Amino acid sequence: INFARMYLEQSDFHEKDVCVDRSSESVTCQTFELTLRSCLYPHIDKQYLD
Amino acid sequence: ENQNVNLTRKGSILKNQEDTFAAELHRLKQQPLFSLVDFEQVVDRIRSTVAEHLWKLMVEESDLLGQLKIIKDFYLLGRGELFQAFIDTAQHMLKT
Repeated sequence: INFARMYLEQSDFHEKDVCVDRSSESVTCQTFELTLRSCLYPHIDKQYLD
Repeated sequence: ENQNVNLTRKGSILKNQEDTFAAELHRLKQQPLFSLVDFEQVVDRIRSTVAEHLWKLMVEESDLLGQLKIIKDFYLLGRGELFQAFIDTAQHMLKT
């Protein structure tokens, strides 16, 4: 394990997004306040209620 | 919307067809020329759906018939004998 970590695990360390783009469905995208109310506010209200 | 503000979260008259009308509006946006005819057709379809749901709400949910019966009895003096007795009792008060 020690030699693996120092040499082999050292060698094999090739261990090298919210698309908020309205462009796709701008006509279908809710208003910023409407989008907030429908995605965040309902969840916030649910947590508050619980 | 104003009624759903006071009424419990009763969904849109168009419910899932609201998105369908949104898609129609997107098609209108995709139309190269603005046609008043097609826009009016879509508006009338949405209007008709909303009007049918509103009529259902008015008659079943808002009991238009009960209110009309009340209006007949009171506003139209449907309880004519009742208003007659009321007049008979109140005549001395209302003569002055």
